[PDB]
Amino acid sequence: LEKHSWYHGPVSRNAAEYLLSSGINGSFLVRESESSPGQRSISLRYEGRVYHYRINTASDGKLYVSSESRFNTLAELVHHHSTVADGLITTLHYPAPK
Amino acid sequence: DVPTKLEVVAATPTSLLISWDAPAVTVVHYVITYGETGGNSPVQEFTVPGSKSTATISGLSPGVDYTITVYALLSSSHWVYESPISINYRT
Repeated sequence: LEKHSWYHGPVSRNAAEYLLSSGINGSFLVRESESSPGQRSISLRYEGRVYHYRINTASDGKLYVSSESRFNTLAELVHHHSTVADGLITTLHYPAPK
Repeated sequence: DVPTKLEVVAATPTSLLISWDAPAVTVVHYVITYGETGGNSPVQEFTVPGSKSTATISGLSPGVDYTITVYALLSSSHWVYESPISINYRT
């Protein structure tokens, strides 16, 4: 859903690291693979470092980063992870510039 | 030299977004504690980098009065933090 400020669409692991390079703790983006669109990941800045998390899909189709917290839509998953880290190194707050 | 303006920016039923104004001088890091006001229960401790002026707190219990305290560490050579700044918040 490229309408969201945090959804960057087809961007690479390496480009994500450049896009986050001047961010702070909690700067993040969600990205798609540029070869296989459908593999989506979260890249998240924390203390100078960028962490990458594959967004997994469950049997019933729900999206999750942690088994215990699964959502119908990607916006719901991001919104949840803005209030509880729940598996991530920190909470999601500041979209990387596009 | 103390941090100021500690507040709850926003709250869900179980988590809080807090902020404060940093002292003008270098802060090495912050220690933030939270636990029940007057509660004879374990106060939780966590840390925040000296360049941050916000944090989140999660896994809170509904209907509890929490005391939230920020200690700024202003020195690398001795580990005595500043005077605590405190607020109360009822979930």
